[PDB]
Amino acid sequence: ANKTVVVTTILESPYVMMKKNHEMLEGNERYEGYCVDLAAEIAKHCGFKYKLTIVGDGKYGARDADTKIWNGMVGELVYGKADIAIAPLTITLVREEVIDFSKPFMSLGISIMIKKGTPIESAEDLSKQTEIAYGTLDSGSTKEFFRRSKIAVFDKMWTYMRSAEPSVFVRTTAEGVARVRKSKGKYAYLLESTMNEYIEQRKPCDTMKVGGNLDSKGYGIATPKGSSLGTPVNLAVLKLSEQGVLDKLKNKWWYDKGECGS
Ligand SMILES: CC(C)S(=O)(=O)NC[C@H](C)c1ccc(-c2ccc([C@@H](C)CNS(=O)(=O)C(C)C)cc2)cc1
Ligand SMILES: C=C(C)[C@H]1CN[C@H](C(=O)O)[C@H]1CC(=O)O
Repeated sequence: ANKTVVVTTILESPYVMMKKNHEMLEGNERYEGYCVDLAAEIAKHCGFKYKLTIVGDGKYGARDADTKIWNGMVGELVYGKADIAIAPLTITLVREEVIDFSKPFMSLGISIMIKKGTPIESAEDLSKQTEIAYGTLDSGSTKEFFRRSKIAVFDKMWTYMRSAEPSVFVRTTAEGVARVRKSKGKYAYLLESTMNEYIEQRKPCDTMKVGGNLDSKGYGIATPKGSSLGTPVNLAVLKLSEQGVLDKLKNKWWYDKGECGS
């Protein structure tokens, strides 16, 4: 018999956010955003009931080198705590080895956020100077990209970042953004282009994304390996793409009510 599907996700604007009047509400109704709408669409097209839950440890999914335990949403999937993850979860080799990803539902790449006026146009620009500090989230796919890169510029950047004092790493998107905004052009933040483009359209309208992306990848919906949900979820993602629903949802949550003009 069908059993209610436990969705693991995480608060990250505009993917999942607490409604302002969330306290008056209950269950799935508490939340709003791109991934909330997407979960509704997937569930509709797969014929399942579901429960949105916020990941306990606030993490996306990494493996501890010593203990080999997976944390975050990937962890919830691997250890049987959740049946599906619907979040801006980057498709990576290390994650795909232990869970299944759908086809991607959104494209992104690592990108550069600056406070307007910062004299930086590219990663190379960043790598060749020291006056403007720059960094990434303290863990996640961006940091791993830098840690593992053999590309000259990116190698030089990682070498700088891992040793910079005080730390150039941040714990949350909100923190990286606040640091850009409050550092008077002396901090640039390396983050996924999706969040970058989102932030650029929000007041106080004092940041921007500069240069091309450093890589090209996607977010995927994740299921435990061998789940019966894998195939229908994947097909649902293809369908939503082809029906224009993914485009409509990204417009809805990024641009339709952009706050920095046209
Ligand atoms: C991690 C990498 C292997 S990757 O991200 O999967 N691909 C790398 C390559 C550069 C790339 C990167 C991103 C995309 C890409 C293209 C489209 C989309 C959305 C809009 C729809 N995805 S879909 O699979 O094409 C669709 C028909 C459902 C999402 C991601 C396609 C290819
Ligand atoms: C917001 C976080 C911590 C997530 C979102 N996608 C990446 C991931 O799935 O690891 C992380 C961002 C990043 O690494 O820039």
